[PDB]
Amino acid sequence: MNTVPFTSAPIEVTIGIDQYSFNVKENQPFHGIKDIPIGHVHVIHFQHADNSSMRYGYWFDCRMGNFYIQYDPKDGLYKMMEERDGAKFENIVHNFKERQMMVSYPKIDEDDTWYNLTEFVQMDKIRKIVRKDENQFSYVDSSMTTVQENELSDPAHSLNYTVINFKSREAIRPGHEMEDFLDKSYYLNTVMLQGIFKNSSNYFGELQFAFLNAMFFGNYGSSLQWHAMIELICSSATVPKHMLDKLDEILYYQIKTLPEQYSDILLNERVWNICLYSSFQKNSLHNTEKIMENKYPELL
Amino acid sequence: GAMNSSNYAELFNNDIKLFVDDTNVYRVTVHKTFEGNVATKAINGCIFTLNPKTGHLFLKIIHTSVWAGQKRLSQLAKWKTAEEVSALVRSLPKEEQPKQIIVTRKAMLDPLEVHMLDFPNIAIRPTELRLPFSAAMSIDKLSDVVMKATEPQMVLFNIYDDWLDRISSYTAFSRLTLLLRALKTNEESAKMILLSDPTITIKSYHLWPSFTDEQWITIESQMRDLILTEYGRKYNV
Ligand SMILES: O=S(=O)(NCc1ccco1)c1ccccc1F
Repeated sequence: MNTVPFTSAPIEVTIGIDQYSFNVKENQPFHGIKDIPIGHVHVIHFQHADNSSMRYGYWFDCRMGNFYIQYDPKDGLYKMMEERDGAKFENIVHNFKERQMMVSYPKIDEDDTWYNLTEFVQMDKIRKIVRKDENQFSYVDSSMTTVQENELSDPAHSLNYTVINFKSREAIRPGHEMEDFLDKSYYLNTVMLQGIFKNSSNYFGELQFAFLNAMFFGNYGSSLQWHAMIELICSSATVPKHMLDKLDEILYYQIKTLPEQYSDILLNERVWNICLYSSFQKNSLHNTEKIMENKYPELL
Repeated sequence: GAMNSSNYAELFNNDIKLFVDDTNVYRVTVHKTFEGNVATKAINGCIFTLNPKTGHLFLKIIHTSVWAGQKRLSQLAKWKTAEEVSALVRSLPKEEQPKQIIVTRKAMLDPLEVHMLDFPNIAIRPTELRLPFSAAMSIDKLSDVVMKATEPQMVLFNIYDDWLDRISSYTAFSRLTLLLRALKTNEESAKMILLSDPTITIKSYHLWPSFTDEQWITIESQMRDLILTEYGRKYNV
């Protein structure tokens, strides 16, 4: 079990750690988050009481170092930082716990939600999407745009998801125009799985990370990217059996976890109705289909 | 974006462009089988690809053999149309390739777009106009060459005959659409109107009669009357 300390909480903020969120008052004695489960990535994120625009946050894995939070009054945001002095960091954490200034990562033992949302998400892959290589942790916010979004402006601040475009030379073999446009299995299995992602786990990790940034920051290009990768599987007639079974599980917990009031912007009607009802895989997502119908029958 | 009544005059600037119409690519008679089921029998079809500025028409004849052993023919016809258009473009010299291709039916955008991925600077456009190019087969000279074909075959025509010697492309295209709309709405009456006078012949290298300027006015008047009559019949107005 690991800890992320906070130097102070100088401004009123809502703090989220994974799918949990606490309200913190201006200069309330908040000194951090404890009992964070080892073995998964995590995300700590912020929404200031005063500017409900720009949700921002940090992805991190506590196995990769000791991390803490500290408000910066010049840039006006809670910053993540790494403490390289191991003894200095344990000492801080121990004193804060003793004073009981820390909330506890509030996991229920029965609960596999977080695992199920982050199964394939790996901190090294995240750091290739969010390229900031002096830090072991990764900042994202509402407003960051994707590489693909920029093609249609600041590169250092972009989210470098793998570009997917159904109407490109990349996706469309010359001479198989009709075939590959209607049956993307070539594009999926040879181009993306074998060529770029290397395996389905990395593909699945990108998909899960896209979804989580759309959900936690309202990052629209992350939402576009999540839908794109679902659409690419769903529109392929030939998909490994193991991947289809895993996708149903992935999407199931993604749909389960979405806040009810956000289904309008975060879920793309066209993609889902096609995936669940028109696509080659219409019959391969039994749990995803059952939860979508009982929870969002309106979209469909 | 989409072509409509406002930007109509762009058909006739000096940016090369092509209308593609796919309505008569995949053609079938429907009949009964010995067992009382319905079956289709295909006939030769065509792609109607027209330069509205020069009258140059590229009539790609689609021979029935192309459908042999294929399923989902109506969908494939669209892809076949885009393959044949795209090959027309490759076949032309650079300074002749179109800058724009406007499809008459929106279901052709994705097929053409995919086939044209090699020509990213050629714009594929839909149109809001309800152009009457499907009546291109009422045209005996074209009907005849389509039906007679024994293999795939491109045939080149000027759909405006020699009209541009005397009138602008704007006016020629308006005459062309008025003739085709009339053919579409009432073929019988329309072809009655053009040959009513056996003394007005069709040159061997022409699909319209050699009307004088004055007889074109009378002709166009008669075609407008016909269309308007048919319309009242249709709606009871
Ligand atoms: O191929 S046609 O244009 N089709 C019918 C039509 C209607 C009015 C004139 O022609 C044609 C018909 C009859 C005599 C010569 C022709 F060129």
